[PDB]
Amino acid sequence: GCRHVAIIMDGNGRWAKKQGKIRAFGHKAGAKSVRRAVSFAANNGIEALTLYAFFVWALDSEVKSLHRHNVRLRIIGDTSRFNSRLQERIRKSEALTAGNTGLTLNIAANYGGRWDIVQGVRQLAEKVQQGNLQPDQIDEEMLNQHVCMHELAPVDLVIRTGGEHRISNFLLWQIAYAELYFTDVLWPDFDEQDFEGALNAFANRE
Amino acid sequence: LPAHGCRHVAIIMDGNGRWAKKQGKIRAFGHKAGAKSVRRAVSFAANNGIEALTLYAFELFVWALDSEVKSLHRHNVRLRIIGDTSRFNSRLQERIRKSEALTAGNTGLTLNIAANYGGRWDIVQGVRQLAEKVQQGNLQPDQIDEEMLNQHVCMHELAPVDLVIRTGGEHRISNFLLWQIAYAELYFTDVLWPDFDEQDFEGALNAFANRE
Repeated sequence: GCRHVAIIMDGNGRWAKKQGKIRAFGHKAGAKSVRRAVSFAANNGIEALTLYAFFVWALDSEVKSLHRHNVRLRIIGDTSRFNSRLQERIRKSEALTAGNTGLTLNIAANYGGRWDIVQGVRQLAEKVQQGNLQPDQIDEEMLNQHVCMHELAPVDLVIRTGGEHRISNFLLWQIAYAELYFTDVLWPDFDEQDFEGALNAFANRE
Repeated sequence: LPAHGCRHVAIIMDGNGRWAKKQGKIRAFGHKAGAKSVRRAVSFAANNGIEALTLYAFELFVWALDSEVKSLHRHNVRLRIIGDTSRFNSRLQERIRKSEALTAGNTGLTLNIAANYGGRWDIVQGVRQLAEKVQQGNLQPDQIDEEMLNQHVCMHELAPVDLVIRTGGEHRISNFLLWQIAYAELYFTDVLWPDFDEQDFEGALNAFANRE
């Protein structure tokens, strides 16, 4: 009954080094593993897939395919300091797919869980400053409404590949009740079997 | 300073109910065994250089506060209650006040007991404090950053949480610490809280040391 999976994709670098290859080769294999995880999620009725790299062209090449697959693409994180061209391509890719009803694919870029919260806080603070909001009126529901992804199903499952047992300032507010699944498998090795293994762990919690 | 490199440990103490059920006893017996395991873990932490231990109990809190406080004070433990205590009757609130004041000067372990606590709530009360200052005119919206919000959430004056331990088999935070665990090692063991002892605790610390 897994609706929203988030994944910390760790291990690209150690994978390259184990293969006796340069760091870039690990990334090439990482992108493959992303494609395969995105397909797996859409094929298995998962509503949202949120990915954290722990892109310049990765966007422009892959977007039309995602669109045709009825995938809704979103970038979460601080894109404000990205160059204005890349910001505009992100913007276009988002608007192109915004009406799609299949898998929502969130890519975290220059994202942090504390930053995420702070952005919502600044918004509420702005409302307070202009008299439209009393301090004592602020509650979890309200703050929940201006942290990223508040319009999607709650994060059910966090997967972290690569062996570390940490959130590392990924989603924080959102993972309050999420199943947390850690595997030593390196991200480029992470396949459909590993993904399903994580999904069952969620299943066997309940 | 200590070799395991762990300053602040937080524990979700789960499994009292299952423990009791395994032995054909009602829940209250698991709670009794669990209290014993709290004392044992407080002692272990104090004797192993840990600066702060933070416990999440996953009206009975009343009894505990009474009997345990004197023992804590005599072990030079500094007791703090984190969580929404405004809801409590003015007399339980009072016992909390006195317990804190009595042990505030203590230089050993700082023991934080989470009562009516939630991670999101913790964040929200910090945001209200900032909203207050905004409304007063003292604070500008765009001056709010992470470091500032950090200074308004529970336990900001103590070392960051290095290690979260959850006993009892589940692999989730359950709205325990959220802001504060951004960088913490997360350690899950199947051991039920009443059975969780010094070697289990030592095992978790060693795992933290080795995975750093």
